[PDB]
Amino acid sequence: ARPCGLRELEVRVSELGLGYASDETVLFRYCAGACEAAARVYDLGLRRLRQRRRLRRERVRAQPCCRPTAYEDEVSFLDAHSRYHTVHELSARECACV
Amino acid sequence: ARPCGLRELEVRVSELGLGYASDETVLFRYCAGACEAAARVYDLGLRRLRQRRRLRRERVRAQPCCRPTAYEDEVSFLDAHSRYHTVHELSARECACV
Amino acid sequence: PVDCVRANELCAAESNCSSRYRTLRQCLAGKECQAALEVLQESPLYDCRCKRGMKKELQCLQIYWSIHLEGEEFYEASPYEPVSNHCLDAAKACNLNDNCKKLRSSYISICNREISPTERCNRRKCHKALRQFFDRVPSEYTYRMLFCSCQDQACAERRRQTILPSCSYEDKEKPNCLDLRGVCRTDHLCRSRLADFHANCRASYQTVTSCPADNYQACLGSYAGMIGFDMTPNYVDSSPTGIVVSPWCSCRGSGNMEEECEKFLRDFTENPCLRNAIQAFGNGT
Amino acid sequence: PPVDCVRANELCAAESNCSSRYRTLRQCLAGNKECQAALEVLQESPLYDCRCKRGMKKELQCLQIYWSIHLGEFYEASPYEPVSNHCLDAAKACNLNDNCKKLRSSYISICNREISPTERCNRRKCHKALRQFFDRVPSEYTYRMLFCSCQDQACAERRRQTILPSCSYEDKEKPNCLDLRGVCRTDHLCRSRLADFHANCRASYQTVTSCPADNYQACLGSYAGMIGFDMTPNYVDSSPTGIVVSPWCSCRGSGNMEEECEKFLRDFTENPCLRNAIQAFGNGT
Repeated sequence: ARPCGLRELEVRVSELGLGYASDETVLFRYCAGACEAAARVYDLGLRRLRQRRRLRRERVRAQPCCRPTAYEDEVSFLDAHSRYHTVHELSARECACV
Repeated sequence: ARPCGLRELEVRVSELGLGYASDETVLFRYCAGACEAAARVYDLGLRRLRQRRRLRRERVRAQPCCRPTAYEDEVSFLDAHSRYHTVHELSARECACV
Repeated sequence: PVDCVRANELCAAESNCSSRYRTLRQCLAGKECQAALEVLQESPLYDCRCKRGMKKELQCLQIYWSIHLEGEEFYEASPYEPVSNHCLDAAKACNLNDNCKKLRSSYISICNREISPTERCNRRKCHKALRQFFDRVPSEYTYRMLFCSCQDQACAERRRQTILPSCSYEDKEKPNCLDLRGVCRTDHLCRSRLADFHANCRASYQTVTSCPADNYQACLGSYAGMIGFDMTPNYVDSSPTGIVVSPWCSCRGSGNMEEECEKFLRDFTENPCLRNAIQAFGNGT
Repeated sequence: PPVDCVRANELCAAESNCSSRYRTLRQCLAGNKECQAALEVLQESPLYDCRCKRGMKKELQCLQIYWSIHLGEFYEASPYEPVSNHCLDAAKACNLNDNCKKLRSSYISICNREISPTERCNRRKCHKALRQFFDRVPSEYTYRMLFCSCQDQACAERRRQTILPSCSYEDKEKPNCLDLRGVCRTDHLCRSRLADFHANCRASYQTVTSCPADNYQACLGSYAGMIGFDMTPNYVDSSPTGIVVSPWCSCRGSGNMEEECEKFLRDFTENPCLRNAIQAFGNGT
């Protein structure tokens, strides 16, 4: 199983569901994969306290997450009505397990 | 609903399941709560591509996570057999939504 | 050979030259001046030339034009050293290349940003970003966007939009071409880019392509090198094949220059060299 | 306000006569006509009667100055003198306070770290971190841990372990008490802390508490002030109410000075002032 990192996909901007009627393509980058490092004592503690119903019944993440640490600045394209658009932070640029 | 941030709980170190036979208490700090910022364009795109099965069947996180950005240096305690222990990074020091 | 920035360093170090050049600089603008000009026009400074995308290009050109002063030629010598649809395809290649994508988006976002209801964009900033694109992205990307061939109006409209003409090309007033030339020749860069276009794209009756030395690449580079200045040229409309490019100007209000103005404009609008070069690029052979 | 020894030394060092007189007296005391004259000049200087303070900047330097000019034996004057499991509760209060938790964990982790099979810990580093805990954490936390009262062995063993004695207190050799005293008096800090303990925990047959001026706090502070030096005292065992504290030494090998050795040791082991102060702290007096 591939570990947490950057993945790439060529997409048509109109496939993204963001309201842009354009046949342009963008290189969409994202973060995916497994966080494989040894479990933290923090998380092992937290898992036990959660099982024991000690955490005030709230949303708690007791596992690392593969998420972007930085995003693409901008990407632009022209739509079918001859209008230009620029989207900021559409793609991930770097990934980490946190 | 309280937003993502630092929570505090007094715990007996023996409750934690970490192998410490001690009646000492620590202040356990952890990250919990909802990530309330506006949905990212990255995440909306990623949710659409996933539904459309454009991804390569892999673990993808399409939503921010409330996780620690830093951890406690160390905490120590004496156990029931008169042995001292020091634990590193048991508690969260700071939180963020990533 | 030695460029004008280096030629000026060698002059600034030597006793007689630096003295003559300090004299000329104080005269401009500003017998003792005529003597300073003559010495410098007989020094190797007079043979110095510049290069596109060089470091300190503007300084180089300021030096060149300070000694290359009989006056007001129709064609000035170039200071530069000699050397589904296809438009959608070109945009894809560019968006899949990190450097092209960045520099493309950068001009689009600057050129598309309204300042106020009376200011469509920051034209100065837009032009600057367009130059960066044409100077720092390889021609394999940029020319394929600018000179792509089209069979329908959607393709031609996309091609017309490459430079975001609403900001960079069009204006409330359409000046007379000779007035526009006048303004262009007061700027060191524009003046030089226009002279470079004249040297490489001026039609010849002697060659099979009608281009000088049958050199399509040199003409295309010089054409594209005028984008981002006062004389920025573009496709005047979205006709697929009937390609016509021009700066933003007309020959109305010429008076006794109607002959000269029209001749100037025909180097863009009715030039078999430029026509053939743009068409040969799009054909891929 | 009289001046401390560090400042008094600055003032003296800045004037060549005082400085020379000081150097002479120092030399005399590290062992006539000149010595007496040197003493007389310094009696009019602020070096005479200079004193130090616990937790001052440059404490060690101050003490070096004080002892360099001190005229001198069993009790030396102090340089600091102006002219329910309660131990578990105490550890919890400490761990729930950020500053106490940090400085506690810091000495625990340093003192508990084995260097090799023949070296239980870095004793010097351990002692230093113990000094930091007692100097930088309020006594409301530290004394509650050191002087807590106990009714069972598990509580008393927790108390005995406060300083992590396996590193900080115990040693392969148990010296004679007068030899240990000798070693302690060659170190400026230890010597001074010992003298401060002698001043504030010396038993009196006149007061209700057996402490000087019935001042329990000053005795407890001076006792705690010896933790981290050659004469570090601790609970000798895990008896609940039969409290005995002592440095790591015995009166074996005393010879002619058995009487003096035993007298020395009794200021720790059989001192009604220290006994009463420790017991009053734990009881809530």
